[PDB]
Amino acid sequence: MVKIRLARFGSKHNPHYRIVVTDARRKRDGKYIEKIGYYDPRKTTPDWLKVDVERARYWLSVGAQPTDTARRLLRQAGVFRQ
Amino acid sequence: IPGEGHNLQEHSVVLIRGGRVKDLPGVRYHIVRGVYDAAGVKDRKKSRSKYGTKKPK
Amino acid sequence: RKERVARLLRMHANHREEVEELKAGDLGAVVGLKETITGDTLVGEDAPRVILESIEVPEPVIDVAIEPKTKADQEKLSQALARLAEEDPTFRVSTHPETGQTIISGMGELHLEIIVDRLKREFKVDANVGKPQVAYRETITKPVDVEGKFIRQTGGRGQYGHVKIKVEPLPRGSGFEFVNAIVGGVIPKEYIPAVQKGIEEAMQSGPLIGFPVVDIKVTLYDGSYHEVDSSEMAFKIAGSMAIKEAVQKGDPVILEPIMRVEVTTPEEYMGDVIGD
Amino acid sequence: RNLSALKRHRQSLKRRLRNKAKKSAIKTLSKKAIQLAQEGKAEEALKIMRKAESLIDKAAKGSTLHKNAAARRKSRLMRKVRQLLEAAGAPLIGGG
Amino acid sequence: GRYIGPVCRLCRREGVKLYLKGERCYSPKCAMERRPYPPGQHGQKRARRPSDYAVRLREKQKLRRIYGISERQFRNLFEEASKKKGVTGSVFLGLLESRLDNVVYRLGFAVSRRQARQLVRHGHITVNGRRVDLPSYRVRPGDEIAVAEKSRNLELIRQNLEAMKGRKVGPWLSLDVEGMKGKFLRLPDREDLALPVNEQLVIEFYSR
RNA sequence: CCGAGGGUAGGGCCCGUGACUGGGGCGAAGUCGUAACAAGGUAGCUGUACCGGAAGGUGCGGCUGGA
RNA sequence: UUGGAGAGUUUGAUCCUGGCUCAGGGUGAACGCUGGCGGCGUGCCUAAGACAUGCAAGUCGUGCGGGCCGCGGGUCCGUGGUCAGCGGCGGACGGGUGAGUAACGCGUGGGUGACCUACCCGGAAGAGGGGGACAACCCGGGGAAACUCGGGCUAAUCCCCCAUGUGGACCCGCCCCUUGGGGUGUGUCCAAAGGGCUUUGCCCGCUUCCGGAUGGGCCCGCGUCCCAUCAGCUAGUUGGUGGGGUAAUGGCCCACCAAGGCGACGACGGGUAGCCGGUCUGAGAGGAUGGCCGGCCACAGGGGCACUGAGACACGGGCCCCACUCCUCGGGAGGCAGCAGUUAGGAAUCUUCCGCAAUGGGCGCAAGCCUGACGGAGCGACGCCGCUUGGAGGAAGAAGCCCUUCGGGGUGUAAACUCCUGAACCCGGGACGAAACCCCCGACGAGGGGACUGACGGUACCGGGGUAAUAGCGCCGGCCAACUCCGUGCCAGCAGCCGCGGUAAUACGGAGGGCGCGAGCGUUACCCGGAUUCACUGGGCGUAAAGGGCGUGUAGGCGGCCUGGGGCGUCCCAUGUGAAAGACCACGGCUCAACCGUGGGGGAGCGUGGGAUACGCUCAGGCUAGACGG
Ligand code: SF4
Ligand SMILES: [Mg+2]
Ligand SMILES: [Mg+2]
Ligand SMILES: [Mg+2]
Ligand SMILES: [Mg+2]
Ligand SMILES: [Mg+2]
Ligand SMILES: [Mg+2]
Ligand SMILES: [Mg+2]
Ligand SMILES: [Mg+2]
Ligand SMILES: [Mg+2]
Ligand SMILES: [Mg+2]
Ligand SMILES: [Mg+2]
Ligand SMILES: [Mg+2]
Ligand SMILES: [Mg+2]
Ligand SMILES: [Mg+2]
Ligand SMILES: [Mg+2]
Ligand SMILES: [Mg+2]
Ligand SMILES: [Mg+2]
Ligand SMILES: [Mg+2]
Ligand SMILES: [Mg+2]
Ligand SMILES: [Mg+2]
Ligand SMILES: [Mg+2]
Ligand SMILES: [Mg+2]
Ligand SMILES: [Mg+2]
Ligand SMILES: [Mg+2]
Ligand SMILES: [Mg+2]
Ligand SMILES: [Mg+2]
Ligand SMILES: [Mg+2]
Ligand SMILES: [Mg+2]
Ligand SMILES: [Mg+2]
Ligand SMILES: [Mg+2]
Ligand SMILES: [Mg+2]
Ligand SMILES: [Mg+2]
Ligand SMILES: [Mg+2]
Ligand SMILES: [Mg+2]
Ligand SMILES: [Mg+2]
Ligand SMILES: [Mg+2]
Ligand SMILES: [Mg+2]
Ligand SMILES: [Mg+2]
Ligand SMILES: [Mg+2]
Ligand SMILES: [Mg+2]
Ligand SMILES: [Mg+2]
Ligand SMILES: [Mg+2]
Ligand SMILES: [Mg+2]
Ligand SMILES: [Mg+2]
Ligand SMILES: [Mg+2]
Ligand SMILES: [Mg+2]
Ligand SMILES: [Mg+2]
Ligand SMILES: [Mg+2]
Ligand SMILES: [Mg+2]
Ligand SMILES: [Mg+2]
Ligand SMILES: [Mg+2]
Ligand SMILES: [Mg+2]
Ligand SMILES: [Mg+2]
Ligand SMILES: [Mg+2]
Ligand SMILES: [Mg+2]
Ligand SMILES: [Mg+2]
Ligand SMILES: [Mg+2]
Ligand SMILES: [Mg+2]
Ligand SMILES: [Mg+2]
Ligand SMILES: [Mg+2]
Ligand SMILES: [Mg+2]
Ligand SMILES: [Mg+2]
Ligand SMILES: [Mg+2]
Ligand SMILES: [Mg+2]
Ligand SMILES: [Mg+2]
Ligand SMILES: [Mg+2]
Ligand SMILES: [Mg+2]
Ligand SMILES: [Mg+2]
Ligand SMILES: [Mg+2]
Ligand SMILES: [Mg+2]
Ligand SMILES: [Mg+2]
Ligand SMILES: [Mg+2]
Ligand SMILES: [Mg+2]
Ligand SMILES: [Mg+2]
Ligand SMILES: [Mg+2]
Ligand SMILES: [Mg+2]
Ligand SMILES: [Mg+2]
Ligand SMILES: [Mg+2]
Ligand SMILES: [Mg+2]
Ligand SMILES: [Mg+2]
Ligand SMILES: [Mg+2]
Ligand SMILES: [Mg+2]
Ligand SMILES: [Mg+2]
Ligand SMILES: [Mg+2]
Ligand SMILES: [Mg+2]
Ligand SMILES: [Mg+2]
Ligand SMILES: [Mg+2]
Ligand SMILES: [Mg+2]
Ligand SMILES: [Mg+2]
Ligand SMILES: [Mg+2]
Ligand SMILES: [Mg+2]
Ligand SMILES: [Mg+2]
Ligand SMILES: [Mg+2]
Ligand SMILES: [Mg+2]
Ligand SMILES: [Mg+2]
Ligand SMILES: [Mg+2]
Ligand SMILES: [Mg+2]
Ligand SMILES: [Mg+2]
Ligand SMILES: [Mg+2]
Ligand SMILES: [Mg+2]
Ligand SMILES: [Mg+2]
Ligand SMILES: [Mg+2]
Repeated sequence: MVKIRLARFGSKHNPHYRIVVTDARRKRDGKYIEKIGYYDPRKTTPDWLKVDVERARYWLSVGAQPTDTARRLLRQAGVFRQ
Repeated sequence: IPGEGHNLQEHSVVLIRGGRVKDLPGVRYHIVRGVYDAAGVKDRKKSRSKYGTKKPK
Repeated sequence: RKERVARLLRMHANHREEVEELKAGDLGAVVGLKETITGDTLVGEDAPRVILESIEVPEPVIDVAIEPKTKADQEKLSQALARLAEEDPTFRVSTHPETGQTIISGMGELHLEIIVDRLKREFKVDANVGKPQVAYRETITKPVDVEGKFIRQTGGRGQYGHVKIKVEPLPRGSGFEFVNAIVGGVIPKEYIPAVQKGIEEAMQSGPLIGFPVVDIKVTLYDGSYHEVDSSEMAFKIAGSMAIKEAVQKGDPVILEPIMRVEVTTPEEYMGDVIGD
Repeated sequence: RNLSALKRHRQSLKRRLRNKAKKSAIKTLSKKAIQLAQEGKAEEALKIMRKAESLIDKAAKGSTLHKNAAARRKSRLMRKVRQLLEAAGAPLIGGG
Repeated sequence: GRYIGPVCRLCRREGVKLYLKGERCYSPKCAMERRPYPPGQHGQKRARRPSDYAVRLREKQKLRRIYGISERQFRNLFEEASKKKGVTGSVFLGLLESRLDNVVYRLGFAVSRRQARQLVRHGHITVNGRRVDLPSYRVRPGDEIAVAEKSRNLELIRQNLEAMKGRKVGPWLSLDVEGMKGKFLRLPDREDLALPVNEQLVIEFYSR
């Protein structure tokens, strides 16, 4: 089923994922449906996380599944806040 | 076979590189000195890299 | 070249055993080298790149001396051979230390019959030869125990070197052995290198026919010194006298070179051959 | 030298079996109904074409047939029995 | 690494004092003021007309040799200036000048660029509060270039700051001594800097 | 029924190799003549034909890049 | 308008034509000499040859029944392990390779009224009744093994029947639509399954149907290499009616009927090649290329085939033939183009390493299990970037060595020598990457609170102490930057092209000196460049290579003056598409840089809509200067 996932970019000891919407069956760093944010887990910049929170709400709405630590980033930037 | 004096003979195992010799029509290759059963030139000093010769003392 | 000792084995009578290491003085089968052949020397990556005496010994057997005749072209003979000391490394061009001539060693009567011939009919070489093949050696028959004194304290200017060695006969072929049995420092640590420079040099000429003395063991066990007088050139010549005198002492004689000879004859003349 | 891939095989055989069997009966009855329409034999053809109708869709419940194929299989059985009976009517009972 | 050799010969070849040695450059023990001819067996031999190529070649080695910079890193900088906007000559010198080991020079913390190199390498400098030991560091306009205070109590820095009390530093620079810091105010204009190099020639050397 | 492929038989293309034979290129100092370049000592070239150790010559016609 | 250098070589000399050669940039490179540190990349181009050994795909006791080991005692039962079995989902993804393929294969843009899509998400309705089978297990043959054979018991979310029919399916008729799209009526046909806990209530499942999302199938236009010394090809061949098959169109397959279909706009054949994003070069136009990374394709020893299934005609599933190899007489066994590794071939190409900590994937309520994907580490100057081998002072200038007109010149501030800094090493501390899942509060939601876990790694980095501490390679006639002595005497040798060497060689060999690069420098091989030397940009043909021996004419190319219709080309605006990465510009993160992130700028090309009408096209009408006729 279609998914919201971290698609690793960057370099060695330089993670910079690309929180992304994609078919479960892909390669991790493979063609995705749409990009809807990023993540620099090492917080090396003022903004180590952005999310088109509009879209994550769309994708979620039609069955997209967040990963166990993709909700974490979706939560923290309040996609679920009522 | 480039250099002054060699050690090649029948059954010498050898490595060839491109490059003709203008004077010997029909010759179109050179033996890489210093590889396989091709020795470097004894007592060579200048351009030793091109002749298979290692650095002296 | 670098190589990758992957696994390490021990062959038993009925199976192979994989070990995790192989201590020195032991031996076994390493799996993983690709470009290594027999006689090659292997050392650790971070380790002094020595070459163990693996693969060795020739030896040249016929001694023919070539006098450079006349005289301002001696350098082309010494350069002809630098073309021949690489095309054919079986032979040796060596200057006799005393009498001072260049002597073309070799591998038989015929080997110098081609080199001294090609030398002339291709390079001209203003030079001529005799010459024999008088290429014997020298060794002792019994263990000798002597001294090696060299003292000149008649003016203050240096010259004291004391050496006492045990020179025994070695089994024929083993070459030359040298052990340093100095107990304490009755001779200094720095005088040990160049006291072998007097022994090894005094073996190059002999006591009966003046030919290289081979196949003996030399145990240096004693010797005294003077602090002021002892120079390194006074410990070299004390080992030379001692050895030229030691070799001379306990029964030395002439070891001649033997040939393994394969004569390929028609059978009609076999007896003419054999008897002769 | 292993697996539950072999379990899959042991399993796929019983499935295949159970599938082949339904499929047989389908064809047999379908053919049989059509034959009985060709001479029609009106009452009986439909009676039979019904058992076929029934076995076709029942097959399409499992992994046997695709819903579209059973739909396909069904269309053709009907248009055959009917266009057949065409040569001499009396089409009672029911399946029209 | 760097040229790391005899340097007086460099200058004699160039036929022009490059100031590469520090204090002796101004002394009359300098080699150029003793022998203003090129090094080796043939220097006092009457020169023959240089080729257009020779000229560009020499003019470039000049600029190169001044900054003590690898032909690799040089070329790299030069290429970047060609890609960069507007004038190449200026931007090249500019980019040449923005080198940390060179900023440290015109701020006279050291006498020769070689000396400044080691100064940068050994930890003794600091850009903007943090320590920076990379002689290539591109100093950008607006930064703070100090001796790191953990080695301000040091004989050689003292002696060179001592000699830098009231000398005007180029217009693009500001040196507060005692505090031993500095600031890269702006990047140099062309006319703003003299060096015995016709810039246009280096450009033409790479256009061959 | 079709069906991997096996077999039988006959063809097409390609590659390598072959007694011997054809001419081709190259190769510091071979043998014979001297066809061409000066009207080159018979102007030259030419398509063709026949001839002749060889270059070549001769017929017929053509060209001037000849007189 | 950020972009464009040429040189040597035909002659006695000239100008021209013309080939040859060089300098530049590039590479999955390799070979010589040489080699200190680190980072990110990257590393079988050949035999899609053959492979030893280990690992690369499983998971659910919250679907079911079981045998053995325990833990409370009354041979009992509960329980949780555990091993297979039945059942379910996965195993069609992920990972490898480029052999085949000149094709709807790929690229780009469209069509599907001709179609599928498990899990995930929305909306509707349902879960009632009965029956049944096979493994495990108990019994019995054969084997040196693979293992299998037969007789009987049994559970379920396994299998079947009956019923319900929200609904869906098929035939026939009608209504709208227009290729098989939505609707309606009568006939007929079709659903289901339980488990759990804290148990009058939620949780995970099941059933039919409708929509969404995602992923696909098939079709069509246009683009995609060399040979015409391959010129004609075609019998399922082209079309049609009927039928089979499929999720679905179709000659996809069959039967018949028709006699078609394709081709100089290059069919057929032969050769070569996976294609693309991109990569390299280039002023551009162009050329060359497809390794790494992303997308599609194809293939899984050579072949054929189907089964299961939402999906495969399935790399680590099945069957059969072949080749090869293997274990000990019936047979069996194997499939590294997964990860490492061996062997062969080759100029050449890596560790049988570490970890699931993270990211992603599979199953699972969850704890969790698995993951050679992946995250790391190792080796290789393969590549790129960074850094070191010291800094300042130090003589009209030591020694040695080179040159000399014998005065002197050169190496050269170079060294020594003084002082200063302090790569290495040594101690001390020591990470970011890791906050979720889970637990508690709330309501198992929103929100808050708490805990656990790091392969790399005692590494980066930070603190303190701290030693002067690798340099090599090419080249010095001209092109082309760098000159003298000796040796040698058409020898020995150099050589990229012109050419050097025949006794005074800046061209060979050494030396001293010099120039150029520098942990590299050179060589060979290949690509683009210079080559306006295939010329679209941007060339030529009297004598340099080049006008067909000359007509006539087919196709094709091109085409006078005026007016109007259409708008095909051409032009213009809008809109969709032109993935990501890359390249570019700006900003930032690793001490810099390489490398890496964020943001921007977009264009060619096609789809659609809208517009213009000069020129080109077409249609109509008119002319007489071209052309033809009297
Ligand atoms: S002294 Fe300074 S300036 Fe004079 S030559 Fe030597 S380095 Fe150049
Ligand atoms: Mg040999
Ligand atoms: Mg060999
Ligand atoms: Mg040379
Ligand atoms: Mg039957
Ligand atoms: Mg099926
Ligand atoms: Mg079905
Ligand atoms: Mg300190
Ligand atoms: Mg350029
Ligand atoms: Mg057949
Ligand atoms: Mg056949
Ligand atoms: Mg067969
Ligand atoms: Mg004549
Ligand atoms: Mg004539
Ligand atoms: Mg004549
Ligand atoms: Mg004439
Ligand atoms: Mg004639
Ligand atoms: Mg005759
Ligand atoms: Mg005649
Ligand atoms: Mg005539
Ligand atoms: Mg004339
Ligand atoms: Mg020219
Ligand atoms: Mg010439
Ligand atoms: Mg000429
Ligand atoms: Mg000439
Ligand atoms: Mg030319
Ligand atoms: Mg390969
Ligand atoms: Mg390649
Ligand atoms: Mg195996
Ligand atoms: Mg089990
Ligand atoms: Mg499956
Ligand atoms: Mg391929
Ligand atoms: Mg083809
Ligand atoms: Mg096509
Ligand atoms: Mg298409
Ligand atoms: Mg039962
Ligand atoms: Mg029913
Ligand atoms: Mg037919
Ligand atoms: Mg049909
Ligand atoms: Mg049909
Ligand atoms: Mg067909
Ligand atoms: Mg017919
Ligand atoms: Mg082929
Ligand atoms: Mg291929
Ligand atoms: Mg051009
Ligand atoms: Mg790829
Ligand atoms: Mg195949
Ligand atoms: Mg196969
Ligand atoms: Mg294979
Ligand atoms: Mg097979
Ligand atoms: Mg399934
Ligand atoms: Mg397949
Ligand atoms: Mg599989
Ligand atoms: Mg298979
Ligand atoms: Mg496999
Ligand atoms: Mg492998
Ligand atoms: Mg080999
Ligand atoms: Mg690797
Ligand atoms: Mg390997
Ligand atoms: Mg994991
Ligand atoms: Mg995980
Ligand atoms: Mg592992
Ligand atoms: Mg590391
Ligand atoms: Mg490195
Ligand atoms: Mg190397
Ligand atoms: Mg002087
Ligand atoms: Mg001197
Ligand atoms: Mg002097
Ligand atoms: Mg110095
Ligand atoms: Mg942490
Ligand atoms: Mg609660
Ligand atoms: Mg430590
Ligand atoms: Mg420190
Ligand atoms: Mg100190
Ligand atoms: Mg020093
Ligand atoms: Mg060079
Ligand atoms: Mg050059
Ligand atoms: Mg020059
Ligand atoms: Mg002289
Ligand atoms: Mg000679
Ligand atoms: Mg001469
Ligand atoms: Mg000379
Ligand atoms: Mg020379
Ligand atoms: Mg030269
Ligand atoms: Mg470097
Ligand atoms: Mg070229
Ligand atoms: Mg150029
Ligand atoms: Mg250029
Ligand atoms: Mg071109
Ligand atoms: Mg050409
Ligand atoms: Mg043109
Ligand atoms: Mg031309
Ligand atoms: Mg002509
Ligand atoms: Mg002509
Ligand atoms: Mg004509
Ligand atoms: Mg026409
Ligand atoms: Mg017109
Ligand atoms: Mg026309
Ligand atoms: Mg239009
Ligand atoms: Mg893009
Ligand atoms: Mg920065
Ligand atoms: Mg971007
Ligand atoms: Mg008209």
